[PDB]
Amino acid sequence: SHRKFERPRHGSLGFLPRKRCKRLRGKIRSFPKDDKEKPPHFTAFMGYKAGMTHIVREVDKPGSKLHKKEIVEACTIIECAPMVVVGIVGYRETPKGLRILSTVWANHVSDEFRRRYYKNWYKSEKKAFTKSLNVPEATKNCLLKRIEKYCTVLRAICHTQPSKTPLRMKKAHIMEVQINGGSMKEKLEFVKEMLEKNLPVSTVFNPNEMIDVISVTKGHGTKGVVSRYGVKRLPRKTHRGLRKVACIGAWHPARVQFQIPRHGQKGYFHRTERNKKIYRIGLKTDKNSASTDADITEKKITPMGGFPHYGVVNEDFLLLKGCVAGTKKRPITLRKNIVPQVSRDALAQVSLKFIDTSSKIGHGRFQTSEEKVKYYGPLK
Amino acid sequence: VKTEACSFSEYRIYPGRGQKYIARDGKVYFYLSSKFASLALQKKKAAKLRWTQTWRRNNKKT
Amino acid sequence: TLKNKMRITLSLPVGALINCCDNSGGKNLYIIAVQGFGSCLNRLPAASLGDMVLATVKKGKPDLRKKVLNAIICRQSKAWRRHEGYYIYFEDNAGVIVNPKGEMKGSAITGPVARECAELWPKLSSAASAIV
RNA sequence: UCUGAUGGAGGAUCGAGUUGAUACUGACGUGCAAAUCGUUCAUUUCAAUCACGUUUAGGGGCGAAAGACUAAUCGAAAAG
RNA sequence: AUGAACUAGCCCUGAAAAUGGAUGGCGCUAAAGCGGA
RNA sequence: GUCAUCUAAUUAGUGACGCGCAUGAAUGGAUUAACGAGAUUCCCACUGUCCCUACUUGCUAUCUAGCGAAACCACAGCCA
RNA sequence: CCUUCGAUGUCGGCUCUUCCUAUCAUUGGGACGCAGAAGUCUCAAAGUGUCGGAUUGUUCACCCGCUAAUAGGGAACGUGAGCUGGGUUUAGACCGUCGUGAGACAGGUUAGUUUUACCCUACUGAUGAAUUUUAUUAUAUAUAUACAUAUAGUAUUGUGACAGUAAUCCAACUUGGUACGAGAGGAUUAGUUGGUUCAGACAAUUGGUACAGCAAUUGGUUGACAAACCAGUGUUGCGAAGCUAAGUCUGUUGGAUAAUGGCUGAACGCCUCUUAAGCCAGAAACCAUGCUGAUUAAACAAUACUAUCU
RNA sequence: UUUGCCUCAGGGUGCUGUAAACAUGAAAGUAAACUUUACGAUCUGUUGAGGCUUAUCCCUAGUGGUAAAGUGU
Repeated sequence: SHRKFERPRHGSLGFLPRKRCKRLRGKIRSFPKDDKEKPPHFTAFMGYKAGMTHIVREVDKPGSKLHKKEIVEACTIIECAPMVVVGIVGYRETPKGLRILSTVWANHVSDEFRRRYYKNWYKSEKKAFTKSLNVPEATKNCLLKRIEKYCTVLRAICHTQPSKTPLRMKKAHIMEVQINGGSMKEKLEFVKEMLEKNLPVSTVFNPNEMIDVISVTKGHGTKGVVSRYGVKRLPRKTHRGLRKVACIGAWHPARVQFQIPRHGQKGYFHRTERNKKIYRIGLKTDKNSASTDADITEKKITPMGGFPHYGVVNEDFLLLKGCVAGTKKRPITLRKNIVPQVSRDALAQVSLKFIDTSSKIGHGRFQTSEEKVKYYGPLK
Repeated sequence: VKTEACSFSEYRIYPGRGQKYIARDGKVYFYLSSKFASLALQKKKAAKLRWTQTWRRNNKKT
Repeated sequence: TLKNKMRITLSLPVGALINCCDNSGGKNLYIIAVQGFGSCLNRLPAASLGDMVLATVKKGKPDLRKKVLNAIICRQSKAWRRHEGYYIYFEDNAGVIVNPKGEMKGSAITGPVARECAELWPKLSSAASAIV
């Protein structure tokens, strides 16, 4: 018979199977739809999760109970050292999907890039990408002309530079960033110009821009159905334990349905979250990356004492409004929105007044070590 | 940046950090951390706590 | 007349005994229901600062007892975050008795009143002495 | 008649031990165990508890009575 | 060549149930359906 | 059952009413202080019983070396 | 009385999922005895949601209240090797009535052991080879070739068939005291700010947590101080880190349609949305988009380097 | 897997809350000598001290180390 009382099901069936992700790197399922009018541009980037802080900003929402007050917002810091563009891939449309015509490489690729091709780079003799980089410019241009002739989707292979980060991992993270923009010829030329140089975050994104983040959630091993699906605990009197689903199906069908919550892996899932706004693109060069016009204090983003479990952000970075899936040191893919957003929130110009850099270990009371020593005075 | 002052300790509270407690009489207190809130809620006087700025000033030590 | 309360941490579920903090005659309010609470299977209806609740009086004037009457929370002991960046809380839970329309049954409010409640209910703010 | 001591009665009270077994309808339930384990609980000057000895034997015994018990066997034991 | 009223073939409405589903299945309409020869 | 009371709300509780299916006097009637691991309703205190779960400790589980059963079994083991 | 009496665990609730539509609300329509507001009848529609409590073992009921709504049902009266055991339904016992009696009682009451999964499958997660009578949406300098091409190892970047899929509802204010109305009242739609329920994350802050760590302290013990130690974590404050919600962040737009309203337009000189041909607009539905998986395709591509090799 | 990493140390950042020792130092008071000597919970100074801080905190071309090369193709 029917349920006495209705209530919605536990968890979403759209994120099944809740199995471990194939890879650690976030992977774009689909790039934003190409608009032929816009000039050619990159659509994606990759950084590493450094940590989180909070900022103070002035709201500009008329009719909102906040409006003219200064509110505190949680922000995630993503260390975005420039990538290197190393290759070009052309895709053509076939009834069986996208088919690669060819991928052409740059003349020089870093050992950081070549490391990704090895499980034991240290004891190998690093012969990868050694004799295929001496191809003549004639055949390179032939392949490029064929790509321009027949391909409809252009992507640029680019790789991160983990040496610029505090990461222990040395092999770079490689992906392909789809070039959205003008004609095929314009895309080809756009990527050919910067076929070997650095790609900073500033070229890909702008401040106050809404983006999407693709990354693998924090892992938790096997978790019970209570913590994995949110099912209700059984009463205290339950004979064989209470942390389980009581009925895992009706008598018929004489099977367990795939919609029934069970124990299993929790976390380490691939998630693509939409609409994280960029609050600031901090530059490696400047000494006041964490300063504001209402702060005028000379300070950088890294909190007093380092980013816990991460290190120090010595490179370009971006300050993302809100939270982002993954642990510290996790590679995080940033993607342009599938269609440009025109909402008030997406179009707003954030003007932050203060960026916190107190210690995130313990309860820090100082923004700078100079301030701490000034307050305490001389010691033993 | 305009910081406030703790009521138990004298430490400066930067924005987005502390917590407020307003008493039965309606007068407000600001506490930097859960520790200071804990002591103030057990009604420990900061004057008798050796590490506090109140104690330091009271023993002419600053 | 503007009901954009902005979410406040839910304290005071159904069955809470709070003070009256007004001169209506009642001494405490026993929360019976929370206005606007929808449907959720085992969820207890719970109230926040500006919320209107249904309550009965368990101590006070007999003409106030043994009846269902409206109340508005004014002081909440559960710490809640206001967007300036800090957390705040009172010690007692307290609400005043009001007409369904929202106007106070009494004439004065004893202790402080949260600013969130005050801007939601103007005549209650006018009756209030200290707004915090 | 009242007040203070003294005195040390009672199938008096609390409570370890002993003797039991209220609840968790806990554990265990292919047990450590054909009745145990943990916590909780009842009981302790008396109709109290224990030992050994001794008497009552099967349509019989014995029963502060549940058809209880009478060698893991009882609305008629066990053996042939 | 007009207007009616009947008649009876096929078709349609009347025709709502619980796992996903059954002219046996695919499918079939210049039938691979219906009534004949 | 009806009327009160208890609650915001009472097939519960208590107090009354009594043409009582089918109450009633050692088949004992009515009432009772004290007593109860007896049944029941309410109140204060209290709390993870619950809103609504989270974190944590031991012993298992888990992997390993060693040791090593049993129940069950026509044949077997995807569905409409 | 067909199947089960060499046993299919017999009420309810709790938990959890799925399904139906005879739709309660939400979407978009048609009618009205339809001015407005509210409402009633009715269509397409099952995407989303259908609550907190008092009494009762209860289903049902009936009240209190919130709600947008508190619709009705199925799945062995879904669900007892999932629980619970209040009821029913053994043995103790009490009452009433019946019986000479032993005893009976859809009459009431009280107390009364809830066993087993390590097997197969299903489901949930986790490793993983092998795959030629196999595969190909090409490969070759405006030009041939299936009479062809394809080794294998590592490794990266991809393709993405197919399967799953997700958001939902509300309030306040403005439009507006406007349209409408004799007044009384009083919208729709759009916009703004919020919020519920749900989903996916996260820990800057707040809170929780403690067999990191410091400190205090009771009893005991080492002659004392110091250092400790024992008390199944001795007990207390605070308590980083890490987990964590009660805390924080995020949650699209296209196509093609249904109902319905229409266009042109015969049949049928007129008329007719077509109950012919030919068209249009159109819904929380549908299919995509987006998201998750893809040893779900025993799938495949491009690349890098190489194995005496050819 | 040798501009790496592990280790310990130094530094940072925090947590706790001022270590041991010493003082013709204080201390409610007490007792014992012909104005000093003993006992004393506790307090003070040196002392925001001391301890701890990655084991899943941060920095350092700081110390020491970085091991046999076994299997498959």
